Amino acid sequence: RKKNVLLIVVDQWRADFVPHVLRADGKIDFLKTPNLDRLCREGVTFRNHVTTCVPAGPARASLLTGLYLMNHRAVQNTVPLDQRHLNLGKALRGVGYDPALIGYTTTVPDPRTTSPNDPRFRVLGDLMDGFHPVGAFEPNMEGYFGWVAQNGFDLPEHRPDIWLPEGEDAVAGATDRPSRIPKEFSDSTFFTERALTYLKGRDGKPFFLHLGYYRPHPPFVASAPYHAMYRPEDMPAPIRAANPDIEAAQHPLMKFYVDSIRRGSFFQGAEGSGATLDEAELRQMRATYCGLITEVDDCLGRVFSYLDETGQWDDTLIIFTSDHGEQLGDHHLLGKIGYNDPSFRIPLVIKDAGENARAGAIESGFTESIDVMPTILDWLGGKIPHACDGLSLLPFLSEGRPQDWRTELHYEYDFRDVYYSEPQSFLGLGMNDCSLCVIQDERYKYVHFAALPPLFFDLRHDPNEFTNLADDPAYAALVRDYAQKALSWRLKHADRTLTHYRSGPEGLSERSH
Amino acid sequence: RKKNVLLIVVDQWRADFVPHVLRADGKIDFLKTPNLDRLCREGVTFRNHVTTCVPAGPARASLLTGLYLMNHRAVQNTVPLDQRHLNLGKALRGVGYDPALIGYTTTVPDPRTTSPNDPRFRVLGDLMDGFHPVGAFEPNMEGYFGWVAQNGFDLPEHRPDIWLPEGEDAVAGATDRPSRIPKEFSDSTFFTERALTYLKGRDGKPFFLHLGYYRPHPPFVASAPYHAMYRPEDMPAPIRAANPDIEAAQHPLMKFYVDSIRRGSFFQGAEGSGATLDEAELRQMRATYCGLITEVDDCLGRVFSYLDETGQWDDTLIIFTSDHGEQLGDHHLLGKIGYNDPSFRIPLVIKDAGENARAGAIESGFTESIDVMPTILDWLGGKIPHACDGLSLLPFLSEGRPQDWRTELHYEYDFRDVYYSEPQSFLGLGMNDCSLCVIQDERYKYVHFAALPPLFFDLRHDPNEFTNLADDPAYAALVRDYAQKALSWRLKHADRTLTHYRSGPEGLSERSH
Amino acid sequence: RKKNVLLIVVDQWRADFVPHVLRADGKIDFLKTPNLDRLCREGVTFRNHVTTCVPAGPARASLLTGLYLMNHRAVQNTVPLDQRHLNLGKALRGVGYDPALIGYTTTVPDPRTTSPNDPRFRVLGDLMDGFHPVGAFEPNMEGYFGWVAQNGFDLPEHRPDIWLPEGEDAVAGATDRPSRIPKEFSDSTFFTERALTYLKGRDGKPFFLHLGYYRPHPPFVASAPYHAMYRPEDMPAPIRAANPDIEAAQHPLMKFYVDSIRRGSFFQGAEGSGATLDEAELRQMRATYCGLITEVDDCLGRVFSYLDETGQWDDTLIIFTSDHGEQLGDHHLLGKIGYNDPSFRIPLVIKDAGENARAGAIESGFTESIDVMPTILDWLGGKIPHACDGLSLLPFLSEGRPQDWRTELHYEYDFRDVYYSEPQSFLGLGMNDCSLCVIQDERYKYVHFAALPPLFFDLRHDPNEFTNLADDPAYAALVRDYAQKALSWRLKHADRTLTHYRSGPEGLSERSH
Ligand SMILES: O=P(O)(O)c1ccccc1
Ligand SMILES: O=P(O)(O)c1ccccc1
Ligand SMILES: O=P(O)(O)c1ccccc1
Ligand SMILES: [Mn+2]
Ligand SMILES: [Mn+2]
Ligand SMILES: [Mn+2]
Ligand code: NA
Ligand code: NA
Ligand code: NA
Ligand code: NA
Ligand code: NA
Ligand code: NA
Ligand code: NA
Ligand code: NA
Ligand code: NA
Repeated sequence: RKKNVLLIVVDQWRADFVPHVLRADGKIDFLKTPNLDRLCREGVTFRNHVTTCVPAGPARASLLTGLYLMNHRAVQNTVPLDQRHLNLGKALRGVGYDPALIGYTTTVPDPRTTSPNDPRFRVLGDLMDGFHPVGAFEPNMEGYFGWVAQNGFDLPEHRPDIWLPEGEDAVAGATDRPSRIPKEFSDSTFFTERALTYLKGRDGKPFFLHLGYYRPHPPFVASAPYHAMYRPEDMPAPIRAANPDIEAAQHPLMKFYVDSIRRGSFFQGAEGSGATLDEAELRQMRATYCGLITEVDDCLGRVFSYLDETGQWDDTLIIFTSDHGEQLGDHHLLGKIGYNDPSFRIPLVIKDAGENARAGAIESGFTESIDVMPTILDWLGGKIPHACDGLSLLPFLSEGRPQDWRTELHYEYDFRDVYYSEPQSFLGLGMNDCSLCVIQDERYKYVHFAALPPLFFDLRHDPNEFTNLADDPAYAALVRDYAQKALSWRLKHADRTLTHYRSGPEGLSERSH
Repeated sequence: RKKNVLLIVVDQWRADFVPHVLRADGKIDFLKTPNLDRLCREGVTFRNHVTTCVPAGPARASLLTGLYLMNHRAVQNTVPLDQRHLNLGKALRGVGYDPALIGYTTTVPDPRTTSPNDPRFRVLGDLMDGFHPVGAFEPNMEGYFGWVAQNGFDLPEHRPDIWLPEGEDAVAGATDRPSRIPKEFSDSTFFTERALTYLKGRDGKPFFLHLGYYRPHPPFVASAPYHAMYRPEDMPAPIRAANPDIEAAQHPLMKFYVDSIRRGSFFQGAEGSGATLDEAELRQMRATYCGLITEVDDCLGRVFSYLDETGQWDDTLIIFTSDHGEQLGDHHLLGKIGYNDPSFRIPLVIKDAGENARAGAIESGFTESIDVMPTILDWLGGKIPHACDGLSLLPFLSEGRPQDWRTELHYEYDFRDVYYSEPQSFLGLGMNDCSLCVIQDERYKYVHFAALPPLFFDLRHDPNEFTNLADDPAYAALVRDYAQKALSWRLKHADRTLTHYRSGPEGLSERSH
Repeated sequence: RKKNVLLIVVDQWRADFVPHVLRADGKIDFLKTPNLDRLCREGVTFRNHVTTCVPAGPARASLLTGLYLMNHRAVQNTVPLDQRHLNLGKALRGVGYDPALIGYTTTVPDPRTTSPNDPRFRVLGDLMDGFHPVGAFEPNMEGYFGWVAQNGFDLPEHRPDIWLPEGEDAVAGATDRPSRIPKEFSDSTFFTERALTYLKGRDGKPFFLHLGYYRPHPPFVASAPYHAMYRPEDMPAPIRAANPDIEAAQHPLMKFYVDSIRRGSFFQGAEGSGATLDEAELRQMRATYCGLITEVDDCLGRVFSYLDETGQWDDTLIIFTSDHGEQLGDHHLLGKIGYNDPSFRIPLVIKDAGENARAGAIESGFTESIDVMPTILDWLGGKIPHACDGLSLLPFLSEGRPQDWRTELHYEYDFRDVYYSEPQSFLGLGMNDCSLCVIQDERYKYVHFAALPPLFFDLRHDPNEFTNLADDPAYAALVRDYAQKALSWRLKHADRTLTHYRSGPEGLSERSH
C-alpha cells in the first residue's frame, strides 16, 4: 500500500559494464557488482538504453525534465536551464511526495530569476530549483570535503590532491596505486551515509529519493583495496583506429577531441594527451574504473540492507541508471563527447514493487533517459506532463514492449564554446551551428551535423563505427531514409506546452488525442 | 579584506536572560553564558531590541525580509509568505554571497508557486525559498532524528518521547530529571556539527552563515548534566497577578490564553493547564530553561574556537539574536503570544570585524528585528532594498544612535484561527479583525487592538503591565498621543515596492529623497 | 435574463452639484441634469459617497481595484500601479464579460513588466492593463484630437488652444466667452460617439462598458451655448477664509496649495494664482463648470435613448459616479488636493435592472469608491476577490444599509513630489512621510498626517472645516477616539492576498470566516 521510489543515478558508467548483460551474451563478466546483479535478477534490465545528450548538465536536464535537448535547451555544461520547464522535483510535489535528492544536478540557474552576481554562476552548475537537498556534493564538492574534515581527516592544501596516487614518488596518470583518501572517507561512502540518514529520518513513511553517486566519474583513482581489485590483463581491450591521425580523419569533431583531450581531466595532476595513452595504461585505467564501480555496488548493498531490514524492499520501485557513458579509450577518446555509442549507452534496471512479472528479463526495446521521469510519475499515480518527450516504461514491466513503441534510438550533442573547451574556431562555426543529432536501430546509425558532414554506419559489418558510408552513392537511399526518420522525429517533438488548448464557440477546451 | 557574516538565531530566548545586561544593572547573573559574554565584551549589546511579531513564522519572516508584519503578511504560523517579498537569501546572492542556512525558517510556501498537494503544506512551515540549506532541522525534525539514528542511538516509536523525563516512573511536566537523549546527540549538538562541517568545507573562503538553534524552545527538558545545572531557588520569580481570573480580567485576549494554554505544549507528554503551575514548578521550569541556554552557549564556544584557530574571528561580523521571547510563567502565560514585553523583547549583540570602537557598550536606542537584514547588507556593501521597513544598525557600532533614529518600539500580533489555536469564536471576531499593534518608549506602552479594547500602561509605576489606564479619562491626552504616534507609524510604513518611481517628460525616473 | 453593466465615470464632478439631493434638502437646484435626474428617480442616490483618494491616477486605481491607496500604492499621478493587484478588467473576464472601456485610467505601468524606454513612462499615465479600449482619450488626448482632425476641423498649432476663449482679444482665465471648439466636436461628443459605436456593435449581446467622460475636468471653458447657459449670480458662493493668509495658517499643506496653485492649470493660457480670484471670477468659473456638466448630461441622454429604443434599459445596471471632486474656489483652492470634503465627496447613483425596490431613495449610509468594483462583480454573479477593501452595495438596493455597515468614511492623500508639484522642500519632509488619512462621520472629522500636525473639526458647528480643534485640550478624548478608530481601520485593512490560506495536517486549506 505504501509506495517508495529509489532513483539511483551513478555518473559515467557504461552500459557494457553491466554483468547481467555480459553473462547473457556468453561474455566474461570481468567485474563484480552483486547488488546490481540482485536488481537484475528481481527486475527488468534494459539493454538498449541511452542518455539523450551529454555531459552531466544536459544529461541531467533530460533525465529530470523528460525533455530532449532540442526542448530543454540546457545544451552544455555552464548553459542555463530555462525555469519554464517542469522538472521531476516540482512534479513530485504535485503527487504529494517530497523530492529528496542526494548528489548533484549541475544546473545553471535561469538569469531572469536571480541576480547576475549569484555565486551559482561561478560554477559548472548547482542544485536544480524544486528539489529538497539532503546530501549535496555542493559546488567544488564542498559538502563532501567538509564532511571529510569534520570526520577528522587532514586534507591537503589543494583538496583534490587526495586523488593523487599514494606516495610522493608517484607519477600522475593511470596508476596501480591507491588514492590518498581511505575508503571510509570516500565520496561513495559520503553519499551512502546521507542516504542512510535520510531513510532513517523517514522512519517508514513513503519516500522518493534520488540517490546520486559521483563514481565512476574520474579521476580514475580508487581507495584501497579497490585500486588493486582488478588485473589490467582481464579488462576488455579499447577499440580504436590504427593511430590518432587515422582516427581523426573520420570527421572534424573527432579530430578536435582526439587533439584536445588532456590526461589531466581524467587523472589528478596528470600531463599529456589522452590519445597517446598506450594499451597497458588504458587497461590499468579500465581496471581502476571497475574498482570504482565495485565500490559503488558495495555501497548500494548497505542501502539495500536497510530497506531489507525495515521491510521496505517490496514496497519500493528501484530504478538504477547513469547520467551518461564514457569512451574509456575507445576511438582514442576519454570522456563523454561526440557521437559514439559508448558515450551515450547507459545501464537501466527497474525493479517494481512485489514479485516482478518479468523478473530477470533483458529488454531490447529502445529506451531513452527522457522515459524515466514519466515512468516515476505514472507509477505514483500522477498524470505525465503534456510537455514531456518521453513515455512511461511501466508497460515493459508487465506485458512488454508496446506495439507502437519507438523503433529508433535518438540522442543529441551540442559542442558550442564553453570556458574549458572551445571548438568553434577550429571548426569554423558559429555558436548556433555547433550541434548534431543521432538516430539508430539494430542495423544502421546516422549522425547528422547541423553544419559539418554527416556520418552513416552499417552496425552489422562495422559495429564500432570506423567506416563512414554517408558519402557513398550506393547508400543514398539508406541515408535518405534515416535523414527522413530523424526529420520526422524533429517535427513530432516540437514544444508541447500549450498545443493541446483550443478556443472555440464553447470556450476554452483541451484536445486529448 | 575578507568579510564573513555569522548570524546566530536562537529560539525563544528572553532579553532579560543576558548576563552582560544583568551585571550592568547590578543584578545577579543567575545563568552562565561565557561565550555570549565574550561577544558582549568585544561588541555592542542592544538592551531595547524587539521582534516585530511572534511566533516563529511571523518573527522569521520579519527577520529575513526586513518587513513589519503589516507588510510581509505571514501573520501566523501556517499562513503563506507571499513570494513577492525580497528575502535575505536572495539579497545575499545579489552581493555574491552564498546564503547558507542551518536550522529552520518555518515558512509556508506561496500557493501560487506550487501544487496544492505540496508536502510543505502539511507542516507548520518549511525552508524559505532562496536559502542554501546546509543543516536543516527539516519538518517534523526529520533531519535531526535521522542524524541521531545514524549515530547509532535507538529512538522510541514516537520520536519526541526522547524528551520525556528519564525513568518510566517520571511524571511529565516541569522536572528535575534529565531527558532521555544524551548530550552528544542533542539538537544543539546537531546544529553545531552542521556549522563546523560547513565552515570546514569553506576552508577560509568568505561566508555568510545563518546558524539557527532550536533551544531554548520547549520542551523544557535538558540532557544531563544541564537538567541539574541551576537550582530553582536561584531563578527570578515569575511575575503574575493574584490568580488566573484576576489576570484574565485585564483583556479578552489575556483570558483566552490564560484559559487555553496547555502544559503539554511546553513539557513532553504533560497534562493540565499552564496557568495552574505553582511557583516551585515555574522555578524548576526556569532552571531547566537556563540549562538549555547554557548548552547553546557551550556549543557556540565550539564554533567560536574554530573561527579563532583559523584566524577568522576578526574578519567576521557576528550577530547574536533570538526570533522571539517567552512568557516563562509571567502573567500566568507560557509561550510567545499576546502583547507583554517578555514575548517580544529579545537579545541582540553585534561584534564588528577587528577591534570594535564601542566594545562592551550597552545601547539603549530602540532597535527592531527588521533592522538586522539592512545591517547585514549594508555591511557587505550592498544597497538596502527600497521595500525594507528597518534601517542599518551600523551607525551604532561607530558613532552611536543617529539623531533621527526612531523614538518608539513597535510590534504586532495577529491571533486569527489556526489549526491548533482558534480564539475567534471566544472573542467574537472575524479573521481580518484579529490583530493588535504595540508602541512604547521608556515611559508608556500603548496596545491597540483592531476590534477589542485598547490597553495603556505607565511603565515607571507599572513596569509589569498590570494596570490598564486606557479607559481612565485623566489619561485621555496621553492615550491620544500614543494612538497618534502609532497611526503615523502606519502611514509611514505603507508598502514601498514601486513608490520611488516616476513617469514624466524625460521618461522613467526614480526619486531618492 | 441578459445582464448589462454601464459604469459612467465622469471627472471632477462634486457631490453637491447633484440636483436630486439639492431638491431633497429644499435648496435651489441651480443646474440642469435631466438625464442624471432620471437615474435618481429610478434608482438609489448615495449622498455620502467619497473617493478614497485623489487625483485621477490614485482615484481610478481605487475605483478599478476595490483597494484603498494604503494597499494599491499608486499614491500619486506618475507613480506606477503594481501589476499584482487584480483589477476590474481582469475580474470581468473571470465572469465572461469583455471589459470594454471608453475614456482613460491614467495608469503608470509596473516597471518590472516593460522596458524603461516604454513611451507610457513619458505621460501622466496610460490605459490600465486588462481593459479592452474602444474609445481612448489616449495620452496627450491624441485619440480625441485625431477624431477632431478627421472630422475636418482645423486645429491650432498647439492643440489645447482650442480651449482659449473665443476671440483674439480674449483674456485667458474665467470667461463669459465660448471655447474655440464647436459642440459637435467637443470631447463629450467624442466619448458619446464611441459609446454609441460600441453599443451598436454589440447588437444586443450582453455588455460591460466603462463610459468615461473628461468633463467637467478643466479647462473651465465650454462650447457654445453651454458657456452662457448659467448666470454667475445664480451660482453657490465659494466658501473661504477672510484672506489667503488666514486660510493658509490652518496647516502647512493648506499653505503650500494656497501659495502654489496657478490659474493656468484651470483655464487655458491663464496667468496668476488661483487664490487671488475674486468672487465674480469664481462665480463665472462655477457657471462654466455647470455648463460643462449639462453638456455631459445632454450626451448621456443620447446613450440612454439608444438603450431605450433597443429595449435594454431594464436589463442594464447603471452606475453613475465621478473619480473625485473639485474645490472650485473653496478654501482658496482649485483642484482636487488636500483634505477638504469638496475634493473627495462625489456623486453615486445606481439603477438596478427592472423596477427598483428603492426607486428615488436617497441613502445616507457611508459609501466609498472601493465599493463599486465589488458591487459590479456581485451583480454579475462573480465572487468578490479576497483582496478587495470594499464591499458590495447590492444590499442598499433592496433592504437597505446592512446592520454591520461601516460607521465612518475614510480617505487618503499622498503629496510626495511629482514633476509638476513638489511640496517636500517647503514642508521639510522625505518622500515616505508625505501622506494623510481622514476619518469622519455625521459629527466629527479627523485628519491625521504622517509627519505634520493633525486636524479635527466639529462638523455641526463648523461644517466648512475652518476651526481646527485637534490641539484643544478639551477635545483630547474625542481626538483620541477618532485616532483610535483610524488606527483600527489600518489594522483591519492590511493586505489580504494570501491571509486566508492555511497549512496543516490535512494539507492546504482556506478559512472563510
Ligand atoms: O559533466 P560531469 O559528469 O563531468 C560533472 C560536472 C560537474 C559535477 C559532476 C559531474
Ligand atoms: O513558532 P515556534 O517557535 O514554536 C516553531 C515552530 C516550528 C518549528 C520551530 C519553532
Ligand atoms: O488627475 P486628473 O483628473 O487631472 C487627469 C489626469 C490625466 C488625464 C485626465 C485626468
Ligand atoms: Mn556526469
Ligand atoms: Mn520560534
Ligand atoms: Mn480626474
Ligand atoms: Na570541467
Ligand atoms: Na571515408
Ligand atoms: Na523513406
Ligand atoms: Na504547534
Ligand atoms: Na481596570
Ligand atoms: Na499628539
Ligand atoms: Na498635470
Ligand atoms: Na487654531
Ligand atoms: Na475610544
